Amino acid sequence: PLAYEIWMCIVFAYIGVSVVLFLVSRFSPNEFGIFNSLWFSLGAFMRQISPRSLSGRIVGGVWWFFTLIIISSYTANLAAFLTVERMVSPIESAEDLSKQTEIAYGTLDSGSTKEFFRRSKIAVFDKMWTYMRSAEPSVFVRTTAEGVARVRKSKGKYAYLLESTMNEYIEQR
Amino acid sequence: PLAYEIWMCIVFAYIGVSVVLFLVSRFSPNEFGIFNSLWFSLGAFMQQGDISPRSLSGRIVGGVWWFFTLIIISSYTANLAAFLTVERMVSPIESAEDLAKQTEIAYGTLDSGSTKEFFRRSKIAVYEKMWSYMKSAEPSVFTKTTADGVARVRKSKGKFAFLLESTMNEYIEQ
Amino acid sequence: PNEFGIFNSLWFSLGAFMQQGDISPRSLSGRIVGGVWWFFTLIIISSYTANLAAFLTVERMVSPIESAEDLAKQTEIAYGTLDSGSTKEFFRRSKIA
Amino acid sequence: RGVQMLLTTVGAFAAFSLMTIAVGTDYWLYSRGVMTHSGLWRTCCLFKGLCKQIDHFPEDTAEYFLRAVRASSIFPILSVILLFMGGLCIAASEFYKTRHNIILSAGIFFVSAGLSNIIGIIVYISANAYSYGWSFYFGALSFIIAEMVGVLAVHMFIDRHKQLRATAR
Amino acid sequence: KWWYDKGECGAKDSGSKEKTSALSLSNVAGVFYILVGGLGLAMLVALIEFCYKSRAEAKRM
Amino acid sequence: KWWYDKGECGAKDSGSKDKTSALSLSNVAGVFYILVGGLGLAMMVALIEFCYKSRAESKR
Ligand SMILES: O=c1[nH]c2cc(C(F)(F)F)c(N3CCOCC3)cc2n(CP(=O)(O)O)c1=O
Ligand SMILES: O=c1[nH]c2cc(C(F)(F)F)c(N3CCOCC3)cc2n(CP(=O)(O)O)c1=O
Ligand SMILES: O=c1[nH]c2cc(C(F)(F)F)c(N3CCOCC3)cc2n(CP(=O)(O)O)c1=O
Repeated sequence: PLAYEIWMCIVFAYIGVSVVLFLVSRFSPNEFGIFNSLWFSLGAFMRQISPRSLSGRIVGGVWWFFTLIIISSYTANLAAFLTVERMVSPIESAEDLSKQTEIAYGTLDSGSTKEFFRRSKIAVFDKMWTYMRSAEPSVFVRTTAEGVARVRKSKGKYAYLLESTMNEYIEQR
Repeated sequence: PLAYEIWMCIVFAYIGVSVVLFLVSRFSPNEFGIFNSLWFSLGAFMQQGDISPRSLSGRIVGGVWWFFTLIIISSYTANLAAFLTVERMVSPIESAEDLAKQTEIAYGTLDSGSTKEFFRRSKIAVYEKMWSYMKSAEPSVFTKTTADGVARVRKSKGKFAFLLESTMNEYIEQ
Repeated sequence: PNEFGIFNSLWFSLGAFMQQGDISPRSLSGRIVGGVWWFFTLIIISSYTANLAAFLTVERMVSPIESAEDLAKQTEIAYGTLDSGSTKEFFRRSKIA
Repeated sequence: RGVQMLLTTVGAFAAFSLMTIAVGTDYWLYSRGVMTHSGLWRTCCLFKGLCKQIDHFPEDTAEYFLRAVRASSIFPILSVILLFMGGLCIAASEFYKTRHNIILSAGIFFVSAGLSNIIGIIVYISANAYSYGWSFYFGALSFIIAEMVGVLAVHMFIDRHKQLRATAR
Repeated sequence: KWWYDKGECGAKDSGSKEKTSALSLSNVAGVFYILVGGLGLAMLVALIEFCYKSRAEAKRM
Repeated sequence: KWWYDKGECGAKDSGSKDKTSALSLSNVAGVFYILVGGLGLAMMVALIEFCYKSRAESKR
């Protein structure tokens, strides 16, 4: 939750505030030391020694409020993910089959669907027919219920294409 | 999630309690300084904390301020959790039953045409309720032209909707 | 040293296990073991907080069945009538969808 | 020495002046059925130009008690009276300082008056249930200056107590 | 038709109950009140204890 | 040709992903901004107070 890229921003801000705290604490002529300042920044990051320079203590306090807001928002966003649990489908549009190749897709071995994909003029469907006609292994199923059992035993790896009415009928069973 | 005005009162109570600490710590040491009193007030304001007092009065001022701001930031946590729970609520409109299930966002059709004749001569009770809403709206939701309905939806910001053909909707979408 | 005792090590492990805490170490290795264990159990008890919040959010969900549209809106809890009677004739000869 | 006392005196004077300006007018602003200003006793709209006393106290017992506190400004008027009494005590203790113990009671009364002013600001904020006027910011800044002047006054008091303890030995 | 559908109340036990309110100050005002009460209590207790300490120091001499 | 290529809109890609099923970033950049601002402010205050302390100590 809350970050897929901003974790590196958190770590970089941690190292930067550690450098600022060491620059304040170890330049006044106790709490000095690069490992001591880094471990005090670690102690400020999570919950559980204090500086007395009254200028880097402001840095420690604003970082301390900063990571408090971070862990509060972390608790809130983790509760938000645990609350709704509305997982979505990976495929939305018709170009998604052209966009990826991990989850496979196929049609029936014989019928007007294969002639539609074969005699198509759209380059997207041309790439679809090139992928399905050169698929390894053969994605073509014999009957409709064989394709239904192929999709139901795929666990999100292979899909089947057919008419919309039959698909919506099987969807309601 | 809380406000933009309670925070100034929180800062005012913070600096007031720091004034209390700098008063009473110098009225009976370690918290003799103004930065010492302000720093202990900051440590009492957050969860964690440094320099432990030993007096009755300073510790009871800390106990007053400290559970206070504990309940405040716990309420901040719960309020932000509630706002993010709001953030992943109900999906947008995707069916006519979604239109029948709500009443906040209004909708309309064209004032004339076989579109209005479809709802007027309907038999499905959902579309019959739709025509009951459109025939008894206050004021009239009907526009004279198509572009009038387009401008009515564009000046709504999520308050009025329009029903039309799918090809015309996909063309005006593009 | 300060954490020479087994109770000292167990007490600092207890302090690192919770949020708050006492006796600060000074070594590289002890502080990095604390940093490994401490953010770990931080994420654990934060997940406990969020999980209990999710369970209490479940605890105040949807009210029980109060209308026939409530029966039509669900499919988990089944329902039935008597095998014969004007009750079954009411549903058989109905006009409301 | 005397420069800090004169700074504390002019800070108390400026705080009392801003408190009087907060009592006077333009305390809050709320768009009524056009905008309008208010000073916790009457409202003035932006016909136009007229003013009227809109401090209507009627339309558990805790809501009625909170409405009774918010009506007629019980907290901030008595807070301003306590600030005036503390300023008079500071002016009486500035010249002919016979006893060195009334300054602590004057500072305690001044800090308690500031705390009552903050409590009255909390009551006036809770009675609002969209922007704010100038006199609310002026009262907040006067609270800041009063807190700083109280810190300076108790600092001068502990310096005088340390001087008395050094001269008595 | 003439009761559930003819009227203007299209709630019909609506699930849409978003109500995106941040926070009321009524949850904050009494907590401010008990804050000010605790602060005044601590002020008066500290004043009477230092007054008794000064009286005992003057009586002990 | 006439509904998709003739049109003045882009591809139907709601954007990066399908919807906002992921991390928030909106408050994150602003709290980063106020952290950088407070960091630079406290850094310049520390610099000027150490300069004043060095000027007081070098001149006794
Ligand atoms: O004229 C035709 N009418 C068809 C009618 C149907 C349906 F009505 F849906 F039963 C189907 N199926 C599609 C999926 O469910 C199983 C059979 C196939 C048909 N085909 C073969 P196509 O060449 O693949 O279209 C025809 O030729
Ligand atoms: O015979 C009819 N043919 C129609 C053909 C079209 C178009 F799609 F442009 F070809 C449209 N529009 C679709 C919506 O935006 C305005 C124009 C309306 C038509 N109407 C009026 P309706 O009765 O309201 O459908 C007819 O009567
Ligand atoms: O004429 C009829 N009079 C009925 C009178 C009653 C009673 F209420 F006890 F008086 C009942 N019951 C109500 C339910 O529990 C079992 C007995 C059933 C009746 N039925 C059968 P229905 O057609 O299923 O209503 C009739 O036919």
